[PDB]
Amino acid sequence: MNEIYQKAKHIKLFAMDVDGILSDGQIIYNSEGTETKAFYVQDGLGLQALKQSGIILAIITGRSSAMVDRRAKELGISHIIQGQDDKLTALVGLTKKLGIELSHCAYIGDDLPDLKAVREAGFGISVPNGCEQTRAVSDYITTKTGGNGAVREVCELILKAQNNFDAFIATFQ
Amino acid sequence: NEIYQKAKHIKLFAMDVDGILSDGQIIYNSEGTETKAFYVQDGLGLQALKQSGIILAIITGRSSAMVDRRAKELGISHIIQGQDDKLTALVGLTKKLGIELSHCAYIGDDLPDLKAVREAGFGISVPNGCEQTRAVSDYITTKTGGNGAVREVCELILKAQNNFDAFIATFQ
Amino acid sequence: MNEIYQKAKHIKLFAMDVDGILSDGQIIYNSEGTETKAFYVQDGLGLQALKQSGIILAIITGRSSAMVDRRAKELGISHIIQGQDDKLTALVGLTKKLGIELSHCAYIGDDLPDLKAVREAGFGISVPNGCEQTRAVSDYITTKTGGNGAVREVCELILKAQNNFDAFIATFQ
Amino acid sequence: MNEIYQKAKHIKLFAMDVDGILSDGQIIYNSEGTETKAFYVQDGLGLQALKQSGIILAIITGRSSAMVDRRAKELGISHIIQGQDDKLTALVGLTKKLGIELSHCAYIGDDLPDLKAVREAGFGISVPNGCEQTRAVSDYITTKTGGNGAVREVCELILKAQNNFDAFIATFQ
Ligand SMILES: [Mg+2]
Ligand SMILES: [Mg+2]
Ligand SMILES: [Mg+2]
Ligand SMILES: [Mg+2]
Repeated sequence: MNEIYQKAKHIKLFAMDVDGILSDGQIIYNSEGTETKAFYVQDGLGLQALKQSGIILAIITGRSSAMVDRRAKELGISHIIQGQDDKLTALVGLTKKLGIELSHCAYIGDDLPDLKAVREAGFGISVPNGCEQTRAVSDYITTKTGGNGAVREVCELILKAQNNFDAFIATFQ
Repeated sequence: NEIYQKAKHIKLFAMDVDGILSDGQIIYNSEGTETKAFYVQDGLGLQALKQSGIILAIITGRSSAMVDRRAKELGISHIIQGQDDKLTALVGLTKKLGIELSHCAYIGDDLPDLKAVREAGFGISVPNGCEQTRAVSDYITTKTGGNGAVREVCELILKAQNNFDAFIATFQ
Repeated sequence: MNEIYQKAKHIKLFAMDVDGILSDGQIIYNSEGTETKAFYVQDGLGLQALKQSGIILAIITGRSSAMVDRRAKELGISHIIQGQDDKLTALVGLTKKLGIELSHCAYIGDDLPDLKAVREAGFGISVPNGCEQTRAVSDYITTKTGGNGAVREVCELILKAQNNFDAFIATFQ
Repeated sequence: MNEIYQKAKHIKLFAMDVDGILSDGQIIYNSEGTETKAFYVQDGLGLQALKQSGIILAIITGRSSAMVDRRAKELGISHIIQGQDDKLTALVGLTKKLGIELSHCAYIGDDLPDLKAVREAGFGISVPNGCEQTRAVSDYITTKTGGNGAVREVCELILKAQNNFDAFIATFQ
């Protein structure tokens, strides 16, 4: 632990990849030209509690979709960078816009495009379903899988390492 | 006998939706539609609980036509949507049905479900559920949510009430 | 173990439950009131093969749906019985219509309403995902699960029992 | 795990089955006549990397749908054959239309229609969800299942055999 917690303690921004992280990775099409994407419910409460404890939420995704716009809005995710292959540059751009540093950003991804941003963020996360190279470069690997609570699990970890986890639990107790 | 005694006197069984009746997936498409999946074997269990005289209810923080439909075809008379404070709703039910909290079962999977699982006469959770709800529950299912969790529990309550073998005999 | 083949060798009618057998048990709804159901692709080739060796196929379900009609018609399943509580009566009513005895009927099912039909058919089949009572009265239980190959495997098993499997494989070699 | 690298060394075309390879083999229908098919995100980045290494791509499937077109175009798959059960016929047709030896063709599939093309290609591949006959005929079985990164797995494998794996990764480091 130790190193993980200090990295997580100084986080002001959590920035997410969509496919493989917020969803399990299925790109779903149908015979009328419609697209579908699945998200996990427990991820929703975790993100909410990070917003309310003071952390700014962001999405950086290489694909563009309405489903992502619809989920981000309802979740209180504030910055939505769609159609962006270069994750680092978007993350650096938010850092200058919000007036923080890479060291104050947490980043979670699952594939090669995320690699630099996971490497250069203060706290870089990946998932079991994530590829070999991106996992080698991360400060933490989740126990749960993309679209099955990987985000929630890291939400609770940042909350713990900020001694904010009990405030959150107690509102339901 | 710990679990069987708590369940022996259930007069109403009430349920969370997402994570319980579904595997907790929330599905959206590019034309503004939402989708939810349920498990067939749950329906049979729930219907069997109905027939023995147990009242059924749903209490969920989200809101959808899918939940109305499933509940209608399953004889679920109390459908409470857009409601995150599960314990107030359940107590609201308890009183207006003329029953007690000790005669209530409630199954749930996340923190909004905590207090209701704690205060319900028979509190239930699931493997996929979080640790704080689970620590507070009288029983945990082997099968996951949207995978027989509810059916398992339905069978549990019937056995407790001397009603399982007779339900089985209807299909023999 | 080998009592299994004598049962399988005189099958002229293979009748299937739908949910838990042709599907994994997911009943799917949406906000426009639509319903959806998933089928396994490999089950097709196996029902195609049983139909070719001269076996007549049937579906008995306590549930409606045009999805059943669509899948059934693409596999050439002639007899489709939907909205049926009592499967055993449906099955028997179907044997009288044909020149068939219960002994020449195979039937596969996952839950209690399938119990009598699985028990009285000459070759009753169930699945790892079926309830306990239905499994304890079947003559065979599949390795693969509903909507994941249960049907294909039992299709292969009957073909082997009727000396039609080896000829069937060969056509793809 | 050594015979595989030489077989793959000379591949100038990777051709693919759809159902059971690019998807998990679910065939999805709803009550408005709409068919749905699911794909895997990490496969795309695998395919475009191959295509960028100078390898032509192809699909050969027994079914027909708008989804396969939408996905194939999206991933730069130029040769798309639909409504064809003779996979070995179609592939040969492609090999001679493009002027390439069959020893240079890699082909992946899950079931019996695929078995001849798998066996006769310079690099035939199957997956764990696939049948026994087609598995026993393949040069390589994937660890990852159809619709869950099987295509991505082989994609990287071909790159490693061709000495383009390192250059592919560098672009994200
Ligand atoms: Mg991703
Ligand atoms: Mg829930
Ligand atoms: Mg069934
Ligand atoms: Mg196939």
